[PDB]
Amino acid sequence: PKKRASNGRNKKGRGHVKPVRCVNCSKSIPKDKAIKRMAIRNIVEAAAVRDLSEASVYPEYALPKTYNKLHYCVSCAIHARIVRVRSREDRKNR
Amino acid sequence: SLPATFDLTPEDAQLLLAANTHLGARNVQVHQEPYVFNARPDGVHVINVGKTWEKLVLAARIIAAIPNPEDVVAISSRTFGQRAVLKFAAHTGATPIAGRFTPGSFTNYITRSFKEPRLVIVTDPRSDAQAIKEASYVNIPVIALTDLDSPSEFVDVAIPCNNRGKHSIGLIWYLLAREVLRLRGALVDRTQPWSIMPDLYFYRDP
Amino acid sequence: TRSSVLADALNAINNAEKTGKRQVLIRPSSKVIIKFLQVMQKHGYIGEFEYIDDHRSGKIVVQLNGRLNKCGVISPRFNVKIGDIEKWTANLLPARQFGYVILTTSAGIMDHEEARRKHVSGKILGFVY
Amino acid sequence: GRVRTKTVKRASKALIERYYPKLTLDFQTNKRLCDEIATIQSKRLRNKIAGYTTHLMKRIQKGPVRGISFKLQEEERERKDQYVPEVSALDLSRSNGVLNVDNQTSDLVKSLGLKLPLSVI
Amino acid sequence: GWVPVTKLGRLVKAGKITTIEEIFLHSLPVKEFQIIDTLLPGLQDEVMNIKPVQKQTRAGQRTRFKAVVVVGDSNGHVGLGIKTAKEVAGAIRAGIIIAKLSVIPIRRGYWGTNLGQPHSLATKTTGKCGSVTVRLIPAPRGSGIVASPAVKKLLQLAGVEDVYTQSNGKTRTLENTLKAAFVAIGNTYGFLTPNLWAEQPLPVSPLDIYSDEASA
Amino acid sequence: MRAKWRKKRTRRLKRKRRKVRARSK
Amino acid sequence: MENDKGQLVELYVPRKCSATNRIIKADDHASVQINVAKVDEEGRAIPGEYVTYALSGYVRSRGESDDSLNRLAQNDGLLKNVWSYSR
RNA sequence: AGGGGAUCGAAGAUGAUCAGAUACCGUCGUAGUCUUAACCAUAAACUAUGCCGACUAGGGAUCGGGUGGUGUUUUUUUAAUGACCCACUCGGCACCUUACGAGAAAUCAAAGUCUUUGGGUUCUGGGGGGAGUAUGGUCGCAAGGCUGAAACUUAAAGGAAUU
Repeated sequence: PKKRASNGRNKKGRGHVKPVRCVNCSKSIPKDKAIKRMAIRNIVEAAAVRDLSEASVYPEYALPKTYNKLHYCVSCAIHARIVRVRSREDRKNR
Repeated sequence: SLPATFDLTPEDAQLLLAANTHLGARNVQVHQEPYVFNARPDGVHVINVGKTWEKLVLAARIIAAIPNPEDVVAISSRTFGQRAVLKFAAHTGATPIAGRFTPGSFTNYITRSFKEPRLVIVTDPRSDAQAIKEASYVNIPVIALTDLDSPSEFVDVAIPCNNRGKHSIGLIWYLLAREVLRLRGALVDRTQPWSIMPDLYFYRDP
Repeated sequence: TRSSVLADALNAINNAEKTGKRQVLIRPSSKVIIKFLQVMQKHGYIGEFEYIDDHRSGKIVVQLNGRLNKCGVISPRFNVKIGDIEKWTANLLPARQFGYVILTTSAGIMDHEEARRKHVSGKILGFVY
Repeated sequence: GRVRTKTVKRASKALIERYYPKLTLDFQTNKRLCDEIATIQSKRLRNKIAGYTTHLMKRIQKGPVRGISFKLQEEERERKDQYVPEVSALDLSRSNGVLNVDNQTSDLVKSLGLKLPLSVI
Repeated sequence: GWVPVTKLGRLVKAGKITTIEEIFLHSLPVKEFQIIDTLLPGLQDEVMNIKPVQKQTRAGQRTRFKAVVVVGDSNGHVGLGIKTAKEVAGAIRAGIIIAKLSVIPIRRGYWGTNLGQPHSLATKTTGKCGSVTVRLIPAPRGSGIVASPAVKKLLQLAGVEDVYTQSNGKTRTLENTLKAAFVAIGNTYGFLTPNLWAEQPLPVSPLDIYSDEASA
Repeated sequence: MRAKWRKKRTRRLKRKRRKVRARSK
Repeated sequence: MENDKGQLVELYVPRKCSATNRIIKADDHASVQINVAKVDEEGRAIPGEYVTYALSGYVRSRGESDDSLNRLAQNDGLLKNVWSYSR
């Protein structure tokens, strides 16, 4: 039977959308069907900022930040544990 | 008819306005309450204090119409108007249902918490929707102190009042306990000010 | 598109009854519904209704008192003999004590009960009960 | 695993609702008092049941808890219901005897009760 | 021994309430089987059948008995109830206690000739429960109750001596048929006939006048 | 066993029998 | 409803809802009865007699039960200026 | 039939793994994936919900347009513009809570105004297989498309929730 009001993923009044490619398994997934997760982690690893600071030209003030978007297929999403099966009561939560 | 002495006197208008019983909710508004009169440009809506007082005694007239002055009960699930109801429960009889409401007090006759009322008052219908819903199966009239953003279902007496405020809820509870005592005749003269103050109904922060 | 003005209008008061309306706005504004409420009001079945007239079709506002349950119109205007008046009464309306099969003849619009008193059969309009 | 079970919990609340001045805050004086009015057929069982009620007298000395009703909680409830504030009566006070209201409020006052104090800020 | 705990139990035990029409007219909340038996002594019990039901689990089955029992005198009071229990005796004894609790009056009239006592229904009535609906058509005298054997004996004790019955859907589901008829017979009073068309003063509830014979 | 395999077997059958008919007619 | 002899057969003629004239069912366990006292000059509420207000559970379902109570108090003269017939 | 022919890539050549692998995993690699002129007329071509017309509980957000409010800004504060705010309206993709109503439920403001059965109109199905097959016509260079059975066989298949 039907599982979601928005059947696949919010494909309503459109009919077709340009598919894209996943970044792990390279699956052809529609634009709105592929989940997009922001990657706003800094260019440096967790903490360790002062370690580069002591060997940093200028009084630092650089703080570069890397931004990226991740396209994941459904199979890779469950495998990466980012999105997990929710209860029927939970399923109506955005 | 009425003796026309039930007008909103300056002293009753002074405590109603100073307690902020006229301010309403935001742009969200249920179209089942045509009691609204204009709004603040910032977003605060304004209710007619005249209609709130007018329909207050209408609720009071139906509360005191019950012969036995102990069958009346009131629900306060939200801890905000907790001690207000005990003042009602201490002045003109009644049994407190303050604090937690047992789910089955209305229908089940075996539970030790089984009462049977003929008329119920609630503060926030959203906060205690269980009370009105359960009471709907025993065909009992109810009273609600709704606000322009609260639903008005399964209620035949809905008091328009502010629910987000100590000065408002405590004062409106104090009033509806005042004329019912006056209408019952325990205060004799209507023009004589009461010796009890709404701040007793107020809830202390500690 | 608009096919039967009476059918579209009559459904609104029926929907009005279902929600308990004492008033409803009807706006095909024709004669064939005007005499529909003339005979309808004759037996005190509804209240006092209002007709709005202007340069175009117009509007109907009816003050209905909440005493009705279900009213309908039978589409293809069937040709009914005198021998089928009692046939239509059994399968459409609760009994012969009440319920009036409104139908029009060459003499005008008037219910089934006095129609068999007329001993003339005409054109079926609907049923009121 | 010192958590008590249901039978001791339900039995414990049965005493204090009518035995407030007998459940002394000392365990030794009421560890055998319960046997005199509660028929317990076990020396071991009668100890923890006396222990639990004694435990609540310790906390009830500090303050009240939920759903107990020991015939004196209502006594303080009917005492703490007449606070009757003397002068801060939220009327003819908290201001210069006049409401601090808005311009739009003036329309509500003059609708039917114009004869009243007013001060639009 | 009764020692009633509810309000309606005290009035009947005191003799204030005589006939059952007062409770039906005022529609007071009543869940006590003592009142119904005392009000109408002449009630007959009937059970259609028993359909076993088992709870599938880790191992084995523990089949219960689900007994549907209808009880009603053939003069205008009938009631229906459904209950499940492990043993047959408990299931049937609980079916009566709830069916008698749910006694519903029926409006009796004619197919329409207006000489004698009521025989059949005034209007056609139906009620959809599950996927089956039953129709009750007024019938000339002498036709009898034509219906399914379970339904026809249900209407035999309803007091109506004849009715024409139409059924739709899977009528094999017996328990769905009576509840469809159970809501149908109650709906029968929900039809606004041109006879009950004058307005009458609304009576005062008997609980208010007899307030002192209530509680305490 | 899947639907397109039913269809592929049937189409193969039509091709063989069409070859047979062409060899005959 | 009447036979030829004269006796009125069939029992418990049901009440009529005050706001909208619908039949209140015996199984309809949502119909409320409202009784309002009367004032006699001095402002004291005399007991014993009330104006009877029968409201069906259909009215209460939509929440307009408060709305319906206005006109019958207004029409009976109990209320003065609450609900204006013209919205 | 040409142009084009970088990546990927039905076939295939291969390397693992497996008892077997002509599959899943890696590397090359033809047709193809791009375009021109002409055919092919198919799909989970789905909102699995035909179109037209009226009525029916509410709330907010969002696209386009319009109206009014010395509304707030935007210069040469100001004349207008432009962005917004407030209030309303029309046409929309539609959401959120409820169920008078329907539904077998999953649920639906339409899947409601269907037993109280009727607004108008087109098309499709009568147990499951056989079989969307045989044959006959018909479009197509073909692959294929449209129409479309029968014999025979079975008492079970199928839909919705539960432990």
